[PDB]
Amino acid sequence: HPDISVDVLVIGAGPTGLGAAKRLNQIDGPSWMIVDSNETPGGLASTDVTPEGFLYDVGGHVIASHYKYFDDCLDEALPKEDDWYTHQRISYVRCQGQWVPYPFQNNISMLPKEEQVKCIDGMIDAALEARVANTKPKTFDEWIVRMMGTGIADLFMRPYNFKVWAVPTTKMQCAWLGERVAAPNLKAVTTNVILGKTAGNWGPNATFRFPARGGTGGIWIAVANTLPKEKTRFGEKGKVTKVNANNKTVTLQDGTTIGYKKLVSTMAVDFLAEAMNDQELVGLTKQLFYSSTHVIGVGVRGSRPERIGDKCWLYFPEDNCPFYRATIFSNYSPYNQPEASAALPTMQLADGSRPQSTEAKEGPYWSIMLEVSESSMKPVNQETILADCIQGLVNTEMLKPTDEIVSTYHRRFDHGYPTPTLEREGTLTQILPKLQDKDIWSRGRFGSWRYEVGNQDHSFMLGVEAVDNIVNGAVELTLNYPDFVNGRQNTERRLVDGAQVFAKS
Amino acid sequence: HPDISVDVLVIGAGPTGLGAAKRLNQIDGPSWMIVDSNETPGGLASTDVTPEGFLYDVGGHVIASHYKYFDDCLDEALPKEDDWYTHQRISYVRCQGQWVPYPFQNNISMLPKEEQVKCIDGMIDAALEARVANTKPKTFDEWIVRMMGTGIADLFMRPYNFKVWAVPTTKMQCAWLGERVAAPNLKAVTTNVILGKTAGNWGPNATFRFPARGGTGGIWIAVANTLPKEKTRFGEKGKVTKVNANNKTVTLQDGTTIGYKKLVSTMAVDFLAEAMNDQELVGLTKQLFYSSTHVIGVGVRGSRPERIGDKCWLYFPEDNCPFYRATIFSNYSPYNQPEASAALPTMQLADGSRPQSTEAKEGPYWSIMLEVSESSMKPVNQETILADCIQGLVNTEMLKPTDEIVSTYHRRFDHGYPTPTLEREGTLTQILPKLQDKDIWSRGRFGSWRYEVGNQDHSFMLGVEAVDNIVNGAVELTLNYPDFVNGRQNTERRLVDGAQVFAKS
Amino acid sequence: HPDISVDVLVIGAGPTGLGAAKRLNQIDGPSWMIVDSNETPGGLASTDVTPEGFLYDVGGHVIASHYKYFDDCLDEALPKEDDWYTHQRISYVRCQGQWVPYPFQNNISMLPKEEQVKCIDGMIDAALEARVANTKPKTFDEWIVRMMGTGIADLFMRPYNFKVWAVPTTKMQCAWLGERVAAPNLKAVTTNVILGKTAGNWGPNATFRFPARGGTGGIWIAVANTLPKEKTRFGEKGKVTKVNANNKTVTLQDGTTIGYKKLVSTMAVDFLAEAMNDQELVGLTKQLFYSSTHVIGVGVRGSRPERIGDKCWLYFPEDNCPFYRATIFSNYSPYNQPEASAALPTMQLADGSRPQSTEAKEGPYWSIMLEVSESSMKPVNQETILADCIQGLVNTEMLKPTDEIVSTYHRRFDHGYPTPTLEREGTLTQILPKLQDKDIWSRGRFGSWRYEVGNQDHSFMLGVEAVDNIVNGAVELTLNYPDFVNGRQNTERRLVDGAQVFAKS
Ligand SMILES: Cc1cc2c(cc1C)N(C[C@H](O)[C@H](O)[C@H](O)COP(=O)(O)OP(=O)(O)OC[C@H]1O[C@@H](n3cnc4c(N)ncnc43)[C@H](O)[C@@H]1O)c1[nH]c(=O)[nH]c(=O)c1N2
Ligand SMILES: Cc1cc2c(cc1C)N(C[C@H](O)[C@H](O)[C@H](O)COP(=O)(O)OP(=O)(O)OC[C@H]1O[C@@H](n3cnc4c(N)ncnc43)[C@H](O)[C@@H]1O)c1[nH]c(=O)[nH]c(=O)c1N2
Ligand SMILES: Cc1cc2c(cc1C)N(C[C@H](O)[C@H](O)[C@H](O)COP(=O)(O)OP(=O)(O)OC[C@H]1O[C@@H](n3cnc4c(N)ncnc43)[C@H](O)[C@@H]1O)c1[nH]c(=O)[nH]c(=O)c1N2
Ligand SMILES: O=c1ccn([C@@H]2O[C@H](COP(=O)(O)OP(=O)(O)O)[C@@H](O)[C@H]2O)c(=O)[nH]1
Ligand SMILES: O=c1ccn([C@@H]2O[C@H](COP(=O)(O)OP(=O)(O)O)[C@@H](O)[C@H]2O)c(=O)[nH]1
Ligand SMILES: O=c1ccn([C@@H]2O[C@H](COP(=O)(O)OP(=O)(O)O)[C@@H](O)[C@H]2O)c(=O)[nH]1
Ligand SMILES: O=c1ccn([C@@H]2O[C@H](COP(=O)(O)OP(=O)(O)O)[C@@H](O)[C@H]2O)c(=O)[nH]1
Repeated sequence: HPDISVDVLVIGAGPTGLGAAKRLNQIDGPSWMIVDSNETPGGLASTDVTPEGFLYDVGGHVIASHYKYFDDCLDEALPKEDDWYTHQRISYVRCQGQWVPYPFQNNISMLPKEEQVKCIDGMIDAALEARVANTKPKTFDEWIVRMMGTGIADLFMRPYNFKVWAVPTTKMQCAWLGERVAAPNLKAVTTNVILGKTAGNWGPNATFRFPARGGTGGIWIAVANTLPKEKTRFGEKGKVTKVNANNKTVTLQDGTTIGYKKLVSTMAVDFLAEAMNDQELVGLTKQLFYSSTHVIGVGVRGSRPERIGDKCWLYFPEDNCPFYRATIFSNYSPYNQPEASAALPTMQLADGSRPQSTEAKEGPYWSIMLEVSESSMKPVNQETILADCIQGLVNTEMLKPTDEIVSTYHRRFDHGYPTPTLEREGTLTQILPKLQDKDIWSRGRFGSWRYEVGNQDHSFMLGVEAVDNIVNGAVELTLNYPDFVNGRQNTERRLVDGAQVFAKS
Repeated sequence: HPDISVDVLVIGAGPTGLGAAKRLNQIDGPSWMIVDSNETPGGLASTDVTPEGFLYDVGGHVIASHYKYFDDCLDEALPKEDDWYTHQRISYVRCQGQWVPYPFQNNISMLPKEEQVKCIDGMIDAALEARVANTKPKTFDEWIVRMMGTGIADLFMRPYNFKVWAVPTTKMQCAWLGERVAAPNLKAVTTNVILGKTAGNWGPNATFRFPARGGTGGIWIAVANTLPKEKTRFGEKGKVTKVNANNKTVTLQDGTTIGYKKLVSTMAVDFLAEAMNDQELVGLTKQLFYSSTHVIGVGVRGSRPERIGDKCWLYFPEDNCPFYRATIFSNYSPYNQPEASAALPTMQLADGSRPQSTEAKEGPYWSIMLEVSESSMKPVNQETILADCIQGLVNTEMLKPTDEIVSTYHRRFDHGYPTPTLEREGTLTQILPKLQDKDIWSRGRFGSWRYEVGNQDHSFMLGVEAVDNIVNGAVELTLNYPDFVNGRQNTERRLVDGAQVFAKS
Repeated sequence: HPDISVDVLVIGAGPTGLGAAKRLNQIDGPSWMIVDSNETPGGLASTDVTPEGFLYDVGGHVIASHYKYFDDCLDEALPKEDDWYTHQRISYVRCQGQWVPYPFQNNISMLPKEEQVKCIDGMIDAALEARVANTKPKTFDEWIVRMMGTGIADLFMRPYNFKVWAVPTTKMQCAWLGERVAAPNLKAVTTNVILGKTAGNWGPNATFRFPARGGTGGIWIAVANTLPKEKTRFGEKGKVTKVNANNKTVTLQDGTTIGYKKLVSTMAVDFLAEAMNDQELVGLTKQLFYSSTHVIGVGVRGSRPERIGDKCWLYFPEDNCPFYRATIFSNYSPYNQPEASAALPTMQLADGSRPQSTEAKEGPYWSIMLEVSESSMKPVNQETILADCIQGLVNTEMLKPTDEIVSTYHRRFDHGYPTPTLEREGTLTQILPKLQDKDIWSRGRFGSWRYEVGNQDHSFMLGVEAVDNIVNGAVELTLNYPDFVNGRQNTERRLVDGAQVFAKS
C-alpha cells in the first residue's frame, strides 16, 4: 500500500493541471492532490525576471478567453480592477520597410503598387478557384493559397509560418485552423486598395487584459493560491519520475509513492510514455513533432519611441531577423520593467559597441520580448542567437544603432509548440485511447498536443473538462471538438454551479 | 409558504420528464419531485389496449438510441433477455402496386423503367446544379428538388410529406433532416438501377429492439418504477393547472401548491404559456405549428399472410388510402395481441360487411397499426376515419375483402408532431430564452418543439441534460445541436458516473 | 414593254447602292442602272453646309474599313495624299465633370474613388458568376450585367444606351455588339485602377482618315463620279414611287417605267414594302424598330480653346445635356468650316443672350456637331432641341457662356439607327426571304436593318456582295455573318480581279 492515496491525481500545475484542480476543489467530492516539479506553478505560462528587473513571459502571451469558467477563476484570483491593465489588440506585420496592420491582406495599400497588382491578381485567381472548389484543402499550404492567393501567400503567411513552426507549410495539416472555408474576401481587400486605406482589426471591443504585476505568471500563482495548500506538492518533492499504469501508482523523485484511481497527466505525453516505461507508447509519441522556443528579452533605456508607440505584438516574415514575433512587453504593464528612478548601467549599444560610460543612469525603460523557433529542420546557434536578435532589431528599425541596452535575457524551452503535422492525428488517435484504457487522462498543450486548443484558456478547460468527465460524465468538448468550443458561447459551466448553491442550503 | 417545496420540480412523466427524474435520482443532491396528470407515465410513448386484447402504441415507435445513458436506464428498467425482441428493419414504400425498399430515393431500381427515367433525369439535373451551387436551400421543398430532383419530388417526396406533416413541403425549413431524409447519390442510385439491386440499409434504425410486453409503454412504466414513489405524483392529483413564474409556484388540480427553485417543464410549451397566464408567451407559442395524429388499430384473424411476412413498417405516399404509415405491430411482439387459443367473434369483414354469425372463433391473430395526420391545412373526418382506413387497407392489398376483423381502435392525439416550419426557430428563440430567464427549462417533443431531437432517446436526454445544466453546468447539447449529438456516439454520461463510485468509498 | 430594261436595277445611291453599282461596273457583264431621289449621292453618308459655310455630316462619321475592296474604291475616287487627313482617335466620356477615356468600362481608373469601388465590386460579382455560367445572355441588359456588373451598368451602360438607342437595354438583343461594346477584363481594369493608368486603345477606329474637302459626303460624290453617267439617274427624275414585284417593274415619279431581271433595293425596307403595295410586307416591316437622329451643328468664333484640343468625339451619359455625342468636327479638316479671314456676325452668345455688336468680324472658327436620339419611347421637342443643345454645351463646359455662335444647324433624319430589338431577327427572317423569292435583294443600313454591319464600309460591301451573289453565286457574308467579316481582314475581293486582268489580253 502506497505512501499517499487519492481518487484523482493531477500531475503538473501549469494552466491545465490548475484547471483540473480548481474543478476538483469546487466539486469537493473525490479526494485529490496536485504535484509539480517546479516550486512555482504556471508552466509555460510562467514569468521570468532578469537581475536588472525586466520581466519576460515565455514569449508573447495574450489572453483571449472562450469560457465563463476561466473568467470566473481569473476574476476570483485577481479581483481588484487594478490587478489588470486593458489594451487594444494592436499588431502589425513587418514588410519591406513598412509596419503593415494586421491582418496583412487588408492593408497591402502600404506596399508598392507593383506588388499590390501581384497580390490582387493572385487573390482574384483564388476567388475564381474558390467559386468552383468542391474539395477541402489537404495541407496548410493549400489552405493558405486558396484563402490568400499566390502573391499574398509569398509575402507573409508562407515565409512567416516556416519561421514560427520551423517546418514547411506543405508538411502541416489545416483542419486546426477550423471549419471556415479557405476563400478570399476579394471585395474587402480590393476596396481598401482602391481607397488607399489601412485598417487593423482592433478597437474598443477587441481588447485583452494583462496582469498588473508578475506578468502572466502572476495569474497562475494567484489561482494556485486559492487551492487548499496541503493538497499541493510543488518542487523537487513533487517531481514525478515513474508512472506504473498497471498498478496505478506514481513515484516522486524523493521516493514518495502515490496511489490513484484516475490520473490527469499534464506533462508532455512523450515524457509520460518514458515515465511509464511503455516501449509501445514511447515509439508512438516519438512519431509526434514539436518545435523548441527561444525567448530573447532586451531592456532598453529611454521613454518609449514614437516609432514604437502603442504596438503590442509584431510579425516578421522576412529573413533580416531570426525572430518570428516581437512583443513590446513594456506596453503590457508598467511593472514589467523597472521604474524610471532605478539606475542601471548600459551593457551595450544596439549595434554592439561599448557605452561611452560605465556609470549607472536612470530610466525610464522599455522592453522587447522576442521569439525564435528551433527544430531539426531549422537549427539555432544558441551561442550567437542573442546577438543575432539584437542585430535583427536594428535591421527591422525597432532599435536605432545608438539605442542603449540595459538588460538581456535568453532561455530555451525545449517543448514550445506542438506541431500540427499531417501525421499528428493519425498518431494521437492511437496514443490517447491506449492511455484512456488505463484510466489516464493525458491533457494539455503537450498532454494532448493540439495547438488549436493550446492557449491558456483551452488548457485550463482541458483540465476542467477532464475532471468533469471523470466525475460527472461530461463530454470533453475542448479536447475533441476545437471548432465547436472556439466558435460558441461557453457560458453554462461556472465556478459556482447549481450543485454548490443547493448544497449550501 | 406553499404546501410543498423542492429545488427542482419536473412537470410531466413522459420520456423527457422521466429523464430529468432519473438524473435527479442518480445525482441525489437537490430535492425534487415529478408530477403528471396521468396515473400511467409514458406520454406519447404509452400503449393502449382494446377490450379484445390488441395493444397499440401511439403510432409506430421504433427505438434507435444515440446515447449510452438511455441504454443504461432501459437496461436497468428491463434487465432480462426475454424482456426484449430484436428485429431487422423491413420497410417499404407502396408505389403503383409495388413495394419499394426504404428509402424510396435510394431504390429507384425497383420502379418501372419509365418512372426510373423521370427520377434519374431529375437527379442528373440536381447533380449538375449542385456542382455549382453556393447557397444553401431555404425550404424543405427546395432541399428536396436540389438533392433529388423534380422526378422524385413529384413521385414521392411532395405527396408523402404533405400526407405525414399535414403541411406542404414549401412551408417547412430543411435543417432538421440530416438523419431523417436520405440524400441520394447519383452514381450509387444509377448503378443499382443498371444492376437491378436494392439499397435498404440507410439510417439509424436498420435494427431495433422492442419490449416483449406492454408495448413501448412497458418501458416507461418500468423506468418510472425505479424512482422513489414518494417523489412522484401521478394522476388527477398531479395535474398542473397554474404556473406562477414570478413566485416560482405551481398549483395542481386539487389545490396543492409546489414551490420550486428551478422548473423543468415537459408539457407542450403552448399549454405552459396558458398555465402561466402570460399573454405575450401565449401569443408567441401560437406562432408555432403542430399536426395531430389519429392512430387506427385493426386486429385480424388468421396466421400471418405471406404477402405481409416480416414487414415492419410501410409508407403510403398515394391518395388511395388516408394513412401515411402502417406498422405490422404483431411482428414486434407475440404479446401485442391475443394467443391463438383466444376466442373472438368477427366484428366485420375488411370489405365492410357484417359477418355471417356472432360465433367466437379462435386465432391466431395479427395486427395493423395505422397513422393519419391532421392539421388546419388537412382536415380529417373523425366519424369515418376508421372505415376509410380499412378500405385503404383493401385498396393497398394489405387486407383481402374477406379478411376477418376482430378488433378496432381509434384515438386522436392533438399534439402529434411538432412541425419544423420556416418560422419555428425565429419563434423559439423568442420563447425558450424568456422562459430560461425565469428559471424555467421547457424541454421535450412539445416542451422545446424540435422534431430532429424528438424521439424517445432524444426526449429522455433533454430531461437528463436539463438537470445536468441546472446542477453541474453541463451544455445542453441535444437541445441546441441536433446534428452534433445525432452524429456521434454519446458514451460519456452513464447511469453510474465517477461521482457515485467515489461517494461509495 | 417598259421605257427602260436592265438586267440589274439598283435603287438608292448611298454607299450600299454605289457598292452595287461599282461591282456591276467592274464586272461589266449584265446591263445595269442606278437611281436615287436625291441629285447628290451619299444618303446618310452625305454632308450639309450652313449658309455661313460650316459643313456637317449626318452626325459623327468615322471610317473603319474591314475590306480591301472598299479601300480600293476610296483610293480610286480620292487618289491624292492631300485628299485626306489622318487622325489619332481622341475620345472621352463625360463623367462627374471630368473626362474619362473611351471606352468607359476599361478606364474605371479615371473615376472618383467611390465609383471605382462600385465598379470593381460589380465586376467581381460578374466574374464570379461568369465562372459557373452555362447559359448565354439573351438581352443587351443581361449581357451588360454579366460582362461588366451592376456598377458599370448603372453608372454608364444603362443610361448612356437609352440615350443613343432611344430604347432601354432590356428591349435589345446582344448578338450585335462584338466590335461595338468592349468587354472589360477584371484583372486589367483592376490593375489600371491600382496603377492609375489609362487604356484608350480598344476598337477598330483608334486611327482614322477623313476627307479633306466636302465632308464624308465628298467620298460618295467622288465614288459616284467614276460611274458611267448614262447609267445613273439622280434627282426627282430618279425617285421610285411604285414597285411591281410581280411584273418586275419599277415606276419613277415622272411616270418612267423600268423593267428588271434582278432588283437591289437599298431604300428603307419599310418604304420598299409601301412602294410594293404589299400589305403583308408592310405588317412585317412595322414589327421592326428604328430611332430618329437629330443633328445639331454649332459654329463658334475663336481659335480652338485649350479645353477642347485634339478631342475627336465625346460621349455624354449624364442628364445636363440632351445629346449623347459631340464631335469636334473642325478637327477633322480645316475645310469643314470657314477660313479665319471670313467675316461673320455673331448670331448669339452661348448663354442665349444677344451679341454686343451685330457687325461681321473675323475668325478663326471651330465647330461642334451634336447628336440627339428620338423614338416613340423617347420623344423630342423639335422646336426647342437646338436651344436645349446649346444650353447643354454650357452645362458641360464645352462652351463658355460668352462664346460667340456664328452659325447653327438642325436637321432631323427620320431613319437614323436600325434598332437591334429582341424581335429583329424573327422579323427579318420572314421579310428578307419573302423578298428574295421575288428576286429582290434588299440591302443596307435600312435595306437589311442590321446595325452590326451598318457602317459605310459594311453598307458598301452589302451592295457589292449582293451583286456578286446575283452574278457569281458568292456568299453574302456581310449580310448573314457579321462577326465573320468583322473579325477578319477581307482582302480577297479587289477593284481589279483576275477576271479583268485575264480579259485585258
Ligand atoms: C512561445 C509561446 C507563446 C504562447 C503560449 C506558449 C508558448 C510556448 N501560450 C500557451 C500557454 O503557455 C499554454 O496554453 C499553457 O502553458 C499550457 O499549459 P499546460 O498546463 O498544458 O502545460 P505546461 O507546459 O504549461 O505546464 C505543465 C506543467 O507540468 C509540469 N511538469 C512537467 N513534467 C513534470 C514531472 N515529471 N513531474 C511533475 N511536474 C511536471 C511542469 O513543471 C509544468 O508546470 C499562449 N496562451 C495564451 O492564452 N495566449 C498566448 O498569446 C499564448 N502564446
Ligand atoms: C406518431 C408518432 C410516432 C413516433 C413518436 C411519436 C408519435 C406521436 N415518437 C416520439 C416519442 O413519442 C416522443 O419522443 C416522446 O413521447 C416525447 O416525450 P415527452 O416527455 O417530451 O412528451 P410527451 O407528450 O411524451 O409526454 C408529456 C407528458 O407530460 C404530461 N403532461 C401534460 N400536461 C400536463 C399537466 N398540465 N400536468 C401534469 N402533467 C402534464 C403528459 O401527461 C405526458 O405524460 C417516437 N420515438 C422513438 O424513439 N421512435 C419512434 O419511431 C417514434 N415515432
Ligand atoms: C448618326 C449616324 C452616325 C454614323 C452613321 C449613320 C448615322 C445616322 N454611319 C452609317 C452610314 O451613314 C451608313 O452606313 C450608310 O449611310 C448607309 O448606306 P445605305 O446606302 O444602306 O443607305 P443610305 O440611307 O446612306 O442611302 C439610302 C439611299 O436611298 C435613296 N432612296 C431612298 N428612298 C428612295 C426612293 N423612293 N427612290 C429612289 N431612291 C431612294 C436615298 O436618297 C439614299 O440616298 C457611320 N458609318 C461609318 O463608316 N462610320 C461611322 O462612324 C458612322 N456613324
Ligand atoms: O422512403 C422514405 C420514407 C420517409 N422519408 C422521410 O423520412 C422522414 C421521417 O419519417 P420516419 O418515418 O423515419 O419518422 P417518423 O415520421 O415516424 O417520425 C419523413 O418525413 C420523410 O420525409 C424519406 O426521405 N424516404
Ligand atoms: O392544425 C393546427 C391547428 C392550430 N395550430 C395552432 O393553434 C393556434 C391557434 O390557437 P387558437 O387557441 O386561436 O385555437 P384555434 O385557432 O386552433 O381554434 C395557431 O396559431 C397554431 O399555432 C396548429 O399548430 N396546428
Ligand atoms: O465608352 C463607351 C462608349 C460607347 N459604348 C458602346 O458602344 C456602342 C457603339 O457606339 P459608337 O459611338 O461606337 O458607334 P455609333 O453609335 O456611332 O454607331 C454604344 O451603343 C455603346 O453602348 C461603350 O461600351 N463604352
Ligand atoms: O420611334 C419609332 C416610331 C415608330 N416606328 C415604327 O413605325 C411603326 C408604327 O407605325 P406608325 O407610326 O404608322 O403607326 P401605326 O402604323 O401603328 O398606325 C412601328 O411598328 C415601328 O416599327 C419605329 O421604328 N420607331
